[PDB]
Order: sequence, then C-alpha cells, then structure tokens
Amino acid sequence: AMEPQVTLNVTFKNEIQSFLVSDPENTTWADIEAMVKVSFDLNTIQIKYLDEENEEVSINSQGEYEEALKMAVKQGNQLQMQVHEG
Repeated sequence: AMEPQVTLNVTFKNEIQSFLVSDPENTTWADIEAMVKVSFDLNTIQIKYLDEENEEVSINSQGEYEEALKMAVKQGNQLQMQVHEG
C-alpha cells in the first residue's frame, strides 16, 4: 500500500485545472475522463501526459492510466496532462 494523493494538472487550450485525486489506485480512467469532460464541456477527447522521456503520450485505457500513475509517484505525485477535442 498505496499510492498517495496525485495532482492532475489538465490543460485545455488556455485553461488549466488541477484536480487533487486522493486515492489514485482507487480510481478508474473512465472516472478521470468523465471529470475532465464535465469540467471543460467536452464530448470526445484525447488526453496526453508528459512522460519521463518528456514526450506527450496519449492515455487511452485503464492500463495506460495506471502506468501514468506509477510515474507520477516517482515525480512528486503529479501529472501534467493536455486535452484535445476529438
């Protein structure tokens, strides 16, 4: 046990919102996507994050989300995310 609170810093265009997610192992990618959709009024989205190689990589699944979280643990419990419409 067990990943600590993670901060998701999510950019859409020139807006950014930070979401403090208390128990990331207890979350689903579907839940996170839904939060981002509701926040930015988006329907179909692609979300990317900045990985260890400092490249934007899309998260398209629960597994890709879980891997992104493993990285966040090593990087100060935060993820820098970018959202694109469509």
